[PDB]
Amino acid sequence: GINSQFTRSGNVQGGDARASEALTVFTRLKEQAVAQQDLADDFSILRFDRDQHQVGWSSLVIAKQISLNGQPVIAVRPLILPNNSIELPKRKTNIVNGMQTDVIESDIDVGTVFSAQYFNRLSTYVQNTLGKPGAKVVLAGPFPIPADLVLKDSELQLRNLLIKSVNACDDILALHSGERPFTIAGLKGQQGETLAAKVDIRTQPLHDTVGNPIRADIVVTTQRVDVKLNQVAMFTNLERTPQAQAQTLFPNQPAPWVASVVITDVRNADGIQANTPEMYWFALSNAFRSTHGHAWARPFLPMTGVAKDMKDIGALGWMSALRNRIDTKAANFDDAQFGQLMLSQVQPNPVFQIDLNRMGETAQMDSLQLDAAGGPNAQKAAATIIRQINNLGGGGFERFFDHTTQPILERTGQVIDLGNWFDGDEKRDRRDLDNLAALNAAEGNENEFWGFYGAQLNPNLHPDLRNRQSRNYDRQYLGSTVTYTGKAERCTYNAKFIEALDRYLAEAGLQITMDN
Amino acid sequence: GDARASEALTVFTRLKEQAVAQQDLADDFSILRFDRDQHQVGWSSLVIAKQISLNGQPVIAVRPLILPNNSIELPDIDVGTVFSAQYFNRLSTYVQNTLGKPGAKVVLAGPFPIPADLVLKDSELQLRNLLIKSVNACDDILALHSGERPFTIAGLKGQQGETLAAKVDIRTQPLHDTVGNPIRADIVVTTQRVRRNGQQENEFYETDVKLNQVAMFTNLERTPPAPWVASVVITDVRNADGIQANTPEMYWFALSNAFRSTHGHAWARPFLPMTGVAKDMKDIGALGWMSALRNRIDTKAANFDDAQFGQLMLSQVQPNPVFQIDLNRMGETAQMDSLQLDAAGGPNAQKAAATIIRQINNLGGGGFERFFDHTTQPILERTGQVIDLGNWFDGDEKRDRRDLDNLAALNAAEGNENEFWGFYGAQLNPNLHPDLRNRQSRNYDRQYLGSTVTYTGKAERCTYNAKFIEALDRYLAEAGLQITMDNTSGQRFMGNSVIGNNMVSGQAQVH
Repeated sequence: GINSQFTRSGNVQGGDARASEALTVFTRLKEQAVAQQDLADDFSILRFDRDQHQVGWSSLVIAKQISLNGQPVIAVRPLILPNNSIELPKRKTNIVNGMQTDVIESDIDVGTVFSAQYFNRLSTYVQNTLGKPGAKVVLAGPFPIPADLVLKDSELQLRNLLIKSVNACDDILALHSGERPFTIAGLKGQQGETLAAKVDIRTQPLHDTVGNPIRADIVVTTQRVDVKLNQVAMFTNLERTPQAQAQTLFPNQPAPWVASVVITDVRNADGIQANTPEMYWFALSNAFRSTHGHAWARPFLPMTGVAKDMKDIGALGWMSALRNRIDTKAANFDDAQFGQLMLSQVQPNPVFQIDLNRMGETAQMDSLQLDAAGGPNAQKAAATIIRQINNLGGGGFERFFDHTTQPILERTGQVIDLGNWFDGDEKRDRRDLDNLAALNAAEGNENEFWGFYGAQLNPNLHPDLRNRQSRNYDRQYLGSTVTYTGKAERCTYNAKFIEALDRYLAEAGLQITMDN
Repeated sequence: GDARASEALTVFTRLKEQAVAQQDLADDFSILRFDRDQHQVGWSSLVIAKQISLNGQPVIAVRPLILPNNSIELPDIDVGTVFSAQYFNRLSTYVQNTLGKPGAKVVLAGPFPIPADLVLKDSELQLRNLLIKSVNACDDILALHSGERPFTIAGLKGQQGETLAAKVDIRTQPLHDTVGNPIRADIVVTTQRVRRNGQQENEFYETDVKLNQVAMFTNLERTPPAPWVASVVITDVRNADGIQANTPEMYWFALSNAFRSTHGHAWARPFLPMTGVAKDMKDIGALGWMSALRNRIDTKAANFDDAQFGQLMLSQVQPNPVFQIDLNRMGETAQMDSLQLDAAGGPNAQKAAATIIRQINNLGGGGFERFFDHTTQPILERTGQVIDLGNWFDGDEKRDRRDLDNLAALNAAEGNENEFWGFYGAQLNPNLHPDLRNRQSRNYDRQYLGSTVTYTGKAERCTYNAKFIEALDRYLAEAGLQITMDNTSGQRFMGNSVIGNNMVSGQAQVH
């Protein structure tokens, strides 16, 4: 280089600030926890400087270091530490318009940093540090640390994150060890303590293990008889089919909207500690129950005296045979008239989809879902998912349908970015923009709403341009204080998949009763 | 008595003790305390000493660290005025006798005044950065006054086939120098090398490729065509953190980089409204108050699109930007800005021109005399402005006092007359003593923005010669610097823009 050309008698800056603080606080928390017998000291925490290995983001790893069957095996869980001080170079793409060309520069998320080369470098680093070059390396699901967090004032959440990380490492190591899978037959016993569902509606968002908010309008949960089993949090979105609008301009001698349910959080119970595929599917089975009594339409019911311009059903007036916002806030806000309005505005059957996260708290399990919907490793993922479902059920799940005949889920080629925004006192998830809220904010102006919808969905537009337009529209609404954390891909389950999974669970034993 | 000097000495000795761990730098310097009590002198100081005896005759080098105080009488003298002539003479005597080696020279390696408002108890890393940069500059100046190979264009290649590139970034958060003082900067031009080896074994790794960055903003002056004339004021000229040596060639490379903004009208980008923000005092609509109609254009509305904006510019501001620069007498590059300040005109103007010509020619070796001489015309002219560096706090952060330009004053004071022109006159007038206009400018600064503003130092604005920068760029191009651009500035057709060239005015008038 040129710094060594002159050999000046001075060294400025270090190039690493947050990693040292994180290592110190993590060592302090580990020592405090092991002092009072909270965690076994068998596991170790390491450090991975970004400069010393030519990597984008410095991420510290958690390792268990337990062998198996006489051969060495290592299980590692990453923990990325993005830093605002260091800004890695952006990504440039070229778009041709007319005769001219333009360059769009887009920021680099945390998902794109965790490349295969990064995994290989971390694997070789941990192999060299732990002195077992022949060990087998597995991952329990990398999880970023949000940059807004302050290290000196995050005791409880950091301790909980460490505990969950070591639990996940132990769980993946045990799964490689091949324990006994938990079938539904274990739940049922001599006592007639049948399971139950207490679906509930929420307004304030749920919180991650760190503090990142995630939007959740309806939650479905499983109880015994004190004891909880599952909790699936998800909200409702509306989409417009091209044929419905066609039957509005050019009529002919259905409904103008379709209802979509987006699963966001699929975590198991707080009380339970282990995390296994059978837990994941037993929890996901509850994501279909919300359709009982059309309960998924509960958020669309008018709020108790609260305007909430991001959830006004009057936007349906802007897109209908009639015009103007519907004055639902009058004395005619009764639940019955809302019932006929829903009967004649949206179809009575929903569609299920999930914003699968490549770097969520269950990113290891979401990765299987992404591979099951496309890419080179597709058939093997289908075999794994079907065999996991069979192990859960214990019966002939292949009879209900064949994986090779119909796809498990479709990719749909959409990207949803996760973030948070500040309003009033409590922050909310970025994913509150939706389409109904955008239509309410636009208060008409067909062109603006159609442009926003195209910005979210356009097969003929470059993905980077679509992301930039979505970011611009996000900044336009709900203020200009949005902060982005990660990226997720939205994929829709096939109807037959759930329609057979719930039936198979019922055949194999489903002792749940709900009232609505 | 002077607790500030004592605490500064103690904290810097503690940093020295924690820095001799061999983890950085080397033990070759010393720290001296020149307080007001010892000598008949004003401000106190904490100076550095580094002794080198090339060809015998040891030459002691210093970089005074002025120590302003907020608990004693000021003598409204500023940091620049106190260090005029007697401060340096007393400091030279102090370093000559007490060091134990009488009969030495001094170089004044870029004196830097620390802000008085900062408390030193909880500012460890800023002071460590200041100390390391001070020692680095002190050694660097000795790398100049000894006889050494200067930086060249061929050094950019680094004995290999490496290519350079430049880019322009628009920011909102002001840049920060070594100390916590902020500098107004919304256009940063960064020049860095680009690896063309296939981009392998480093995915999304920044490495260290930044050569140098220049930070500048845009000011709108007025004339008695388009009335408003654009102006670009270069504020920060510091090079990238990867390099640790500050040499004249880096400075001239940065100045050459700073010109690469008129391409694509990049200086007009900060004037572009951004959707979703109504922060005011930066909107372009203020020019409407000075147009034929007395109204503000609905800038944030949907009717104001990119094509309409590109109209407002051709209709309103002349499309050629003049280049200004704020020379700092007590800044980061003070030892280098003194050359241009002297070349502005004075007793040493000819010597300054000769040495600056020699310095710029010792960069490419292509004969700068041919492209542009020095006796023919001056290089830069002072505009008479006494603009000064301060700090003002709002929204839970600090910002630089330069944020109040002409456009900001127009936005803040609305379409009213006799007060915007009053502000412009207080900024500069020939027919009045500059002290009164400086007081008026301070009053206006207290008026429009918050009264919590504090003042740190004094600078001097100057304007570069229009064709000198062009000659410099032509030199850099012919010497050989492959610099690549991109982007640059709805698209419905608006006039030919070329048919007006041929008017064939005047008929034949045949008898």
